[PDB]
Amino acid sequence: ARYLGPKLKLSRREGTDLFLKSGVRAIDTKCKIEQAPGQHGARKPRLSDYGVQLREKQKVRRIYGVLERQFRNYYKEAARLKGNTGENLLALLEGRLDNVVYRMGFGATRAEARQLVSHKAIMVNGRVVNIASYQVSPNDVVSIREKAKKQSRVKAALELAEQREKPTWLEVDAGKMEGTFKRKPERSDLSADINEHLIVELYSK
Amino acid sequence: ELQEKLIAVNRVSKTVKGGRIFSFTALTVVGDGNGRVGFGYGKAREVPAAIQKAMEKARRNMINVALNNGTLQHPVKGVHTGSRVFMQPASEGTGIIAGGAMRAVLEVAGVHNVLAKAYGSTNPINVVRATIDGLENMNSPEMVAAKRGKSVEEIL
Amino acid sequence: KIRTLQGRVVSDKMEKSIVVAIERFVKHPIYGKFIKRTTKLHVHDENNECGIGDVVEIRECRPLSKTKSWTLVRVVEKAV
Amino acid sequence: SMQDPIADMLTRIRNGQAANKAAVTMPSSKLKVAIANVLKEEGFIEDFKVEGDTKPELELTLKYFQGKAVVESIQRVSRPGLRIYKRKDELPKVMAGLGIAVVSTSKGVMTDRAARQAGLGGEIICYVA
Amino acid sequence: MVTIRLARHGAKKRPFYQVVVADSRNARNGRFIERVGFFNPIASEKEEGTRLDLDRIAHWVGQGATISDRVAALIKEVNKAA
Amino acid sequence: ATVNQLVRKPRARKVAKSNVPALEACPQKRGVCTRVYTTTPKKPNSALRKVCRVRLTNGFEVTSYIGGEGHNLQEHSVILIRGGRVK
RNA sequence: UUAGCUAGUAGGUGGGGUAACGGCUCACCUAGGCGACGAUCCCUAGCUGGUCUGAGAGGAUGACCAGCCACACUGGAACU
RNA sequence: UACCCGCAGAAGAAGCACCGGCUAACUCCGUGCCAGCAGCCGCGGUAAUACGGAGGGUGCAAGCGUUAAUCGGAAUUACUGGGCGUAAAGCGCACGCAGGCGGUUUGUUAAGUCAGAUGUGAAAUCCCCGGGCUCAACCUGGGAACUGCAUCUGAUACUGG
Ligand SMILES: [Mg+2]
Repeated sequence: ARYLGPKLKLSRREGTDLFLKSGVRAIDTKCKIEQAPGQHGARKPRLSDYGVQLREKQKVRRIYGVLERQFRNYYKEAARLKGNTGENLLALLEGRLDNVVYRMGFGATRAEARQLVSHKAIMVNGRVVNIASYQVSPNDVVSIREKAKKQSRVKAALELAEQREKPTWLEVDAGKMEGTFKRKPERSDLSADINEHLIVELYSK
Repeated sequence: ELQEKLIAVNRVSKTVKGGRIFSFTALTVVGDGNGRVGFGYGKAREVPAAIQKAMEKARRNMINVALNNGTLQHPVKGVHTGSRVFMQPASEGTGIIAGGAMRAVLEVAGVHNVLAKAYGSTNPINVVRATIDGLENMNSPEMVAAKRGKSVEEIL
Repeated sequence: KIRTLQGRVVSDKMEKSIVVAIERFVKHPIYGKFIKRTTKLHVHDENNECGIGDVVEIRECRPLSKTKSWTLVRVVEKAV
Repeated sequence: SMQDPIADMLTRIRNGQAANKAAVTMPSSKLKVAIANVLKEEGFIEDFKVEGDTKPELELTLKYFQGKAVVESIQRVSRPGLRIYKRKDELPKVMAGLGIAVVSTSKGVMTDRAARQAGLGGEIICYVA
Repeated sequence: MVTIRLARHGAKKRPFYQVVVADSRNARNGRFIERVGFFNPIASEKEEGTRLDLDRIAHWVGQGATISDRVAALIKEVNKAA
Repeated sequence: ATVNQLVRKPRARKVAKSNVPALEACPQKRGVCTRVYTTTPKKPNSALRKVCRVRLTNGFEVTSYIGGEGHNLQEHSVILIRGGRVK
């Protein structure tokens, strides 16, 4: 129930950055960033209205690695809630446990953040949480437990967090390798390449 | 800043003694993201050529539409040539809910959160003429305060 | 005070029994039109005293007969 | 023939707007005045002039704005073949409340937004927008 | 006749009981009489485990109700704790 | 469309039937092969469509298209049909 | 393209009967009773909370849980 | 049993469907109205993006497809929310009962109608706010709702009497 294929192949499909590797080696030095994979990947078609709504939703899933049914459950939850549904939807996406570990930069990629939660190396409010898709409540702490603090892939990811923009809604520590979920973020606190007014309409045919 | 969307690519024909003269026709709409929008139906002997005539029609002859913040102000229906089309404001953060040409014409109209439904003919020429007529006579609370000789709070 | 009803005296031929029809005036559950609907009842009169075509006032009572569980209380506008 | 004076009235209002007349007259009724004394108050007509002794005749003054009309819509909700009785919660909002709905309740004739503040429903006559 | 017994309403291996006024000839899915409270044997900490209207219960014992074994135990032990 | 006519007579919503009645609202039904043969189709297409006349469970005698290319079908053989018309 | 239906039927009086009222049963009177707001007859069917869809209106639906009902080889009958 | 530590290695653990348009995703080769394909329009009659194979790609996922079965889309029975000059559709007209419908004005009535209040509308379910299981599914607390019906007290504009 995971994607296991080539990561940058998905980047070549959507054409934009998906942050799927550590960014140490330059991304364009690993793939033609503006050719879709395979034979007929150079020629850009007159892409239709249906496709760009699909490609937008296929972007956001492949941003966070979320399969369709479980992603649809987020849509059902966000539609049940109040206000802007896409802002509610992104909050659910930011509510993911394996997201915040990448947002705290403890794992270099989200998949490198996910394996840690899979291999039980995390403590949330002092409690180990095996589920990567767990929804993070506000004002909680996410601490590396002391079995796998000594992994070299932890502290090298901390430097990659220094390379990235530091998020705002995360009171993150370094010496204890812990953090604190301050508050929920905004639409504005995330990127602008994700349209609110498309992923709603795709699931509202 | 006037964003532009083609609507229809189409191939009609005249018939002469020699045969059939195919001619490509195109429907477009322009709009600024504010309450200014204009459609255009062009026609030529060529697909990338008739669209420019369709745009040039639409760049002229605009219409001024009283929007609300990100939506309509009150639900209303729209008709042109058997193409009865109902539309409706919605809550914030729900997107445009419409199909066909109506998705395009409201997006260049700069609304963001609507409810809409087409009845009868879904012919994209007359279905967008019905959208415009409903958006045209949709009027402000401020105008009907001035029309009725009152204020906003004398209406609420 | 008592749960009483009125209606139209339809039949008075059989002894110690009158047939009374009652208008219930009810909405249609779909179309919303208010319909005159008729509920007839076999009412035990005494004395066979009721004139035919009359407004009576009735009361639910203990079961008088096989088809009759209704007894009048009084009569308004007995004439034709 | 004559199945309603009210539907006669609203259509005579409706056809007078497009005819660009300044004065629409008709025989008057007690219920007709009770409606005509709302739309002046609500600002959809300018004047009504009830006159007539043997038979009262209501004469109206149509309100025109910027050349064109004011009455953008005028309807009938409770028709004589099908009556409408809605409670205080099911009172409508004509043109999202920008227009008005004439309701007759036990407290005479008023508008719906007054009837909501009166907190009591009744018979919805017509829609005026 | 009138009973007050424990009614299994929960998942497998994790029981939860609606201790209600019921009938001693009816069942657990089926007919109770009146819902007078609940009980969790997996009542953890920081949560109540037995919230019963202990006065309408006295109304029905006044009508001659029948009290079960744990129900007689737990109504005592509530009053032996509250 | 007058509501008095609507009172005296309700709107008769039209009742639709199945085009595949022999299954009798089942997903698949067992059948027995009766005759296996070919059939020329109608005008726009020209082929020999392999097809079998089938005795069913409920005694119905129907025809059902053999999909694919090539088969090992005999008469007096137990088969299973899913539906779908051939145009 | 089911229009007439009903003789204990319908009502009364009296007797009997049942825990209970009542053609419940019987006797004797009366001729009533029902139906075009569908009686009658035919076809199909356990019913509801609900379930599924639908923006709603509605539509379909009654496994699982409930509430009721009916049945227990078939047809019968009482017994306790 | 729940849960807790050791152990060992990337180890033992991914597949269906699809690419003519409808609808996201194409080339090559076989094939020649044959073999076939097919929800619809429709493809194959030697150069097939529609057949078959390959490559590549799209969609999903421990499942993926097909069939069955119900609503939606379908306003395609149109209460909400249709039409009848010629696209289906106003009886050949007239009469008229039941039927439905009703000018104006005053009282009366309060039936309808509206308002209020009691009773009931079981639980479950759904909704809302919570809680609990590492989360989720699930369980569960409280609430709202159960659109009704009955009764009582009004109300009097309209519709009735
Ligand atoms: Mg929202």
